[PDB]
Amino acid sequence: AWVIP
Amino acid sequence: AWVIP
Amino acid sequence: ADSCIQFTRHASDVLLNLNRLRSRDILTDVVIVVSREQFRAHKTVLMACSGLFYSIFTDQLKCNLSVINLDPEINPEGFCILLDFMYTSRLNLREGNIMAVMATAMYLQMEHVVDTCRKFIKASE
Amino acid sequence: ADSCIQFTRHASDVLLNLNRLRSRDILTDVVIVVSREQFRAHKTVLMACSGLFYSIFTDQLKCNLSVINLDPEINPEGFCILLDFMYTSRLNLREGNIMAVMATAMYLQMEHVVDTCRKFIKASE
Ligand SMILES: CN(Cc1ccc2c(c1)OCO2)c1nc2c(cnn2C(C)(C)C)c(=O)[nH]1
Ligand SMILES: CN(Cc1ccc2c(c1)OCO2)c1nc2c(cnn2C(C)(C)C)c(=O)[nH]1
Ligand SMILES: [Cl-]
Ligand SMILES: [Cl-]
Repeated sequence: AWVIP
Repeated sequence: AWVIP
Repeated sequence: ADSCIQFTRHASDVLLNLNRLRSRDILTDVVIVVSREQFRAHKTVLMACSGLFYSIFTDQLKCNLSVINLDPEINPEGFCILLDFMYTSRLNLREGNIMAVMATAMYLQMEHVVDTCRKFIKASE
Repeated sequence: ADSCIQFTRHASDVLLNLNRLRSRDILTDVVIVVSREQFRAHKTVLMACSGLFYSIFTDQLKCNLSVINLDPEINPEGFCILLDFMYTSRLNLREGNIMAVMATAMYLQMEHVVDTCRKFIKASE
């Protein structure tokens, strides 16, 4: 996997 | 985009 | 073949176009009912994201249904957030919705969402 | 919301599961006929990848057809290679098939494939 898009 | 996977 | 080339952005471009079809209600083939709320979607996208929808739409009788009613304990906003995630890869996880999103992801059998919810909850304790 | 988190692998995992549904012939809803060959697929994936299929399946009469016959000049192997690309992001481009793949991609209105074919042809001249 999860990220800040 | 195009790459060698 | 092992000699293929790959277009990196293809999968995300496909998902973006599936979400555009959903917004315009093009070729949607099922309505998911969550208490008083109705959500139109494509069965194949639901199956590709959710263990529960995969089981439902591979059943020889349920595969033909145009309406699916979820358990009354499922929160419509939680379901809406998960349906948007299915079609965009983006999860609108907030303090005010995390418990509903996690419960809905457990019911829909969406393990990656359950995992990030568990991690965010554990970080606040 | 601008506060979303994103699961990087989601779009490719969805596409991989759509291709698994296609292999098992689950919820396929159209047969594409290319001369003597038939290919089963999901209309939404075809629309999400191809300008031609988008135009076909948004037409009020053609959206209801369960069989679509392509122009007899289209090469079945070229179409097969492009259908596999739609469902996997991988294009099996070879010296022996590049002209057929490029012609099929022009017909299907798949500009990124047309672009890489033009680049590979220009490099050989
Ligand atoms: C989303 N789901 C994964 C999943 C998770 C938990 C489950 C489950 C399936 O069924 C019961 O519990 C999925 N799997 C698919 C699809 C196609 N093939 N497959 C497998 C089963 C061969 C991997 C598909 O469309 N979706
Ligand atoms: C694959 N196709 C792009 C495309 C390329 C050339 C064309 C075309 C469409 O129609 C005529 O010539 C596509 N576009 C979509 C979809 C949903 N919305 N949209 C747009 C038109 C709003 C961008 C979709 O599923 N697929
Ligand atoms: Cl998930
Ligand atoms: Cl393309």
